[PDB]
Amino acid sequence: QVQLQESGPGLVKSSETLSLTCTVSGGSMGGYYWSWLRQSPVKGLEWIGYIFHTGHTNYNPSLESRVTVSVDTSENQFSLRLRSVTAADTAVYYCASLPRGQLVNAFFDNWGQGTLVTVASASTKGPSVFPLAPSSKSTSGGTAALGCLVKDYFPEPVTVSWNSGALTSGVHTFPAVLQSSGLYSLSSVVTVPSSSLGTQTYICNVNHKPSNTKVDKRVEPKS
Amino acid sequence: YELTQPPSVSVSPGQTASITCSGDKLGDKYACWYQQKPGQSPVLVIYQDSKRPSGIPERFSGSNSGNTATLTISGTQAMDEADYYCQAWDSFSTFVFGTGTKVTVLGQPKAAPSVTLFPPSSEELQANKATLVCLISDFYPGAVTVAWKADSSPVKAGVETTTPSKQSNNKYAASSYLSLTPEQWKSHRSYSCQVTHEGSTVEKTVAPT
Repeated sequence: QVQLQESGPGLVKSSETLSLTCTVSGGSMGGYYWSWLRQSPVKGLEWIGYIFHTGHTNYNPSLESRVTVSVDTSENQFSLRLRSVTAADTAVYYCASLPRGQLVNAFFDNWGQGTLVTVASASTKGPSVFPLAPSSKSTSGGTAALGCLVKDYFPEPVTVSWNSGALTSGVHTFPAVLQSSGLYSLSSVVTVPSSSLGTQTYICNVNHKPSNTKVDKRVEPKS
Repeated sequence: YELTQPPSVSVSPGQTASITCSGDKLGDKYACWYQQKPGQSPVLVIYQDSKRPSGIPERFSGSNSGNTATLTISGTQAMDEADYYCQAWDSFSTFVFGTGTKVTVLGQPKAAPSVTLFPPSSEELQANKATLVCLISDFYPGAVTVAWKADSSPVKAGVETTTPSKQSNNKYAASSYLSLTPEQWKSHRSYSCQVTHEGSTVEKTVAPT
């Protein structure tokens, strides 16, 4: 009944310390070892290090001297401190659980969602959302496409929902372009029955955690 | 410490897939396997050589002998197309993962792409910028050609295009953006997005109205 979730994704300037925090809900900090891992191309899938509940830690020999894993049993959390990071530390960081007891038959059951930590010399930039309006009237009757364009943001990722997750069918979010400027941009599009335009309200919810910015744009037909 | 797996393996629906992990020793140790689909976190499928947690279907099996650990997928279904990682240790360096193996299911008939062309939004034009958005979805295989048109002359500059990414449909999706100045957009009579897939081409067109 255990569920894990690490802190929101973000950008870390080069040589600055990376700090993450995984939160555990559905049990106590006992009965499990609490591990930090990461995944990326180049590095593949590697294990960073785990902590007990007593405070006993064990780190990856290649990563230690830069790694500091802590535990807060008072609030059911455990943290990771990757000291001095560079662009080669850009990866998706996972927090996972290990079964207590012997460590020779231990494994990684229960993983979090994983968060994209990007390392660059650049700065965080919030996105600009624009309504990709549909037509006004024609179909008698079936399917008009409307969406929104998330423009010029950094770094990844950006999540897009519609009507706060109430509209899921017909929704399609596309991967972003890494533009010439080094900034990202993506589009989300829903296909809805065109008779709904004018009676049904369509709102795209764009979340960009790296800049702590949430933008709800309401898309409505043209003229 | 290297845990080596074949980088790719293909099986038709119904065939048995065989993925192995190799490394010293390793039979003295317990090996475990993880499944991972695009945009997802790894899922434990096999632990302690052969044991399988509840929920994981019977068709997944595991063995471990000498230098080799092996994951076996009997009666492979389309939903089993993912990346597979073997995991063990070597407490001289502790927990290690394999190189990973991409399992492909084959089949999957050719699918013509759906193209949708969006003209610059008014609020963006008011911000003295223009962006034409060409959305391409639901196509297989993932190899397309995007060409833009000013009236009836091909556009060279301002074009950015994603690399085709497999959706949850096992079909691909891509998107091409054309960056323009407002007065450029208002200059020409029409702009066009042209998507070529295999031998068939689609051409959507927008105009300032």
